Amino acid sequence: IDTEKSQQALVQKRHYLFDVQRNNIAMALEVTYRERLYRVYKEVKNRLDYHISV
Amino acid sequence: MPQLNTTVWPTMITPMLLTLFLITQLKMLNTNYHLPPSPKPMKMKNYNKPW
Repeated sequence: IDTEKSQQALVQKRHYLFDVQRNNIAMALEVTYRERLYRVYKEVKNRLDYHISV
Repeated sequence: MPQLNTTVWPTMITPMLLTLFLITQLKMLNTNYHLPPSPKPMKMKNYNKPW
């Protein structure tokens, strides 16, 4: 009985798998997005400092 | 020797043939020995966890 009861709660917990995938999705998305934001911020800063330097 | 008196042989043969082959064999057949109680504490067809 209890072993089946154990199997009940276990499968009940199965939903963790999906949300973790979701977590990586939203994470990696903002990563590439913010990485793009700092790529563009760095590159324009580079040209800006280059001219003011020379 | 009375044992040799062949006049009264069937009255000895018949009831023996009755009680040795029919009655006693039955009174045995009623005596049965059940197999011992063997509570199996290992029998669980649980399919693989569903997955």
